[PDB]
Amino acid sequence: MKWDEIGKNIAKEIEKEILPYFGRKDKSYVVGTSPSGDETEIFDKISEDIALKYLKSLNVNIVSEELGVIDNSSEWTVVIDPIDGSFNFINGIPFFAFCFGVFKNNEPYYGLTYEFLTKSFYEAYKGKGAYLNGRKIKVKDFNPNNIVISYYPSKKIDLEKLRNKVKRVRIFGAFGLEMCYVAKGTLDAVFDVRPKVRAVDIASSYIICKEAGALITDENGDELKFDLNATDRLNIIVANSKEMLDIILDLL
Amino acid sequence: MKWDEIGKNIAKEIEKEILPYFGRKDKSYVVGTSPSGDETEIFDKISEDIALKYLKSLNVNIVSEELGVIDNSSEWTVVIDPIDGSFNFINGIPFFAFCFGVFKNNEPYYGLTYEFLTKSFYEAYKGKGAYLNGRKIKVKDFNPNNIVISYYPSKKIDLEKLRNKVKRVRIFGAFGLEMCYVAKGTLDAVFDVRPKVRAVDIASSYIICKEAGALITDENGDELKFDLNATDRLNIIVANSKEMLDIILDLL
Ligand SMILES: O=P([O-])([O-])O[C@@H]1[C@H](O)[C@H](O)[C@@H](O)[C@H](O)[C@H]1O
Ligand SMILES: O=P([O-])([O-])O[C@@H]1[C@H](O)[C@H](O)[C@@H](O)[C@H](O)[C@H]1O
Ligand SMILES: [Ca+2]
Ligand SMILES: [Ca+2]
Ligand SMILES: [Ca+2]
Ligand SMILES: [Ca+2]
Repeated sequence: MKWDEIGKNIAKEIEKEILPYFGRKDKSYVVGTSPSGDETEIFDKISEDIALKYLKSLNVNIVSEELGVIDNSSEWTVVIDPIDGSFNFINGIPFFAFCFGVFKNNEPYYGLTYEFLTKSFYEAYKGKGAYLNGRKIKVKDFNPNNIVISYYPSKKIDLEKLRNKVKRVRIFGAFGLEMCYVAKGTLDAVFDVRPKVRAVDIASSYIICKEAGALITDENGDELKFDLNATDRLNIIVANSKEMLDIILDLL
Repeated sequence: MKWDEIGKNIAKEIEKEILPYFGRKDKSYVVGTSPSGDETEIFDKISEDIALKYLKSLNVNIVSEELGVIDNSSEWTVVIDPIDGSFNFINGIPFFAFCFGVFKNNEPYYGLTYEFLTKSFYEAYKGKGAYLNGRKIKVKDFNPNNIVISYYPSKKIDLEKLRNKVKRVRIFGAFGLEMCYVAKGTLDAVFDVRPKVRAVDIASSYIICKEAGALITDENGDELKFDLNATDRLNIIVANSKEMLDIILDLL
């Protein structure tokens, strides 16, 4: 079947199985450490294994957080984060999402980011446009008297310059999903020059943001490029306009 | 009918109606100017009117965000924000909350804070302890290597030093519900020294937070005392521990 039908499949199965853990630290506990020297909790495992209970059957290349890279030679590669923003999850902050990115020869083909709590499918086939539960969605027109943003800054930033230059701040702690908010028009931009994000966090939303009219760029301003691997953090900037990108490039 | 029942009952009813406007920024218009001077959107009005219908036949005083003060000269005072987090709400950001606090003799008696999309009832009867959906909650144990905070700084705070002390940041744009985030033990603290919150924003969660064992102070670190008006904003520091408070006072 088609990719959106497979992504949404896995999405909704992870959903039923991991939502009762939502906010219930009493029930979760560490179960391993990820190759990235990170702690894996029981709900991450459960959610990754489900996804893998499906994806292995497709004989493609799966690429995930707590598991690194499984090469099968395919022209196809699934980049997944079964749960983006697990801290929030385990702690009852309602901002997490399933991230599933389909690549055909390392070029974007299909992207899906599912926001469990609000039952929202954000998807885009490469070249086909960006949708939110069947409706097109677009980066919002720039208004410098109405900048709303979310950022992940380094020591290298003048935060007050920033705070001065924008109007609102939101900082949700799930990069993948924040990218989708740039895509749907809520945010003027999100970024992380404090290099922590990785391909498993931005792949699926990459595609979606691009088709949304977004300007995805690196530290410097040229189009962002990335390798598919569970390792490698990367600076990223996801603004809705040349102007917006400026202001942000204007501080780092 | 018990105070907590009135509160819960108005919650579920506002829910019915306003949820359809969630993120549907294409479905709402501005009917006027809350006495102060901000946009009163249609859903603001609707949710308020549903509250006042139940309250009117009670003959208690009412402090409301979009209507200020109604004095029926009763010893009972009900302070409400039908929706805390408008912006998020109509921009489809799932962080907003119904606020309902009951005071007797201008002393805390009961607080409800309803997190709609989570269907989380936060509440405390004054002196009886704070609950979340029936489970007793209590602030987070202090750990200096694991500070998680939310803040709204004045144009004076050392954001640099500030960020250098804490381990995670989140800023959600809903003081009322953010307050219960300390109450329930997710954040070490939230504060607003950019004098913006009003009574309507913190009454219900003031109570809940106190019963959760939080410290609630003003800039000087002196015990917060506030008057029940829908006017004049206040500096507030809700924290989980003295140490947390101090760190926040140092950069104040
Ligand atoms: O780890 P996770 O909770 O699955 O996802 C986290 C989010 O993408 C967050 O935005 C980023 O700053 C962290 O580095 C990630 O770890
Ligand atoms: O307007 P509203 O969304 O009902 O309430 C807002 C929230 O309490 C927010 O935390 C505060 O920073 C704003 O100043 C308030 O106006
Ligand atoms: Ca994850
Ligand atoms: Ca992640
Ligand atoms: Ca309000
Ligand atoms: Ca408010």
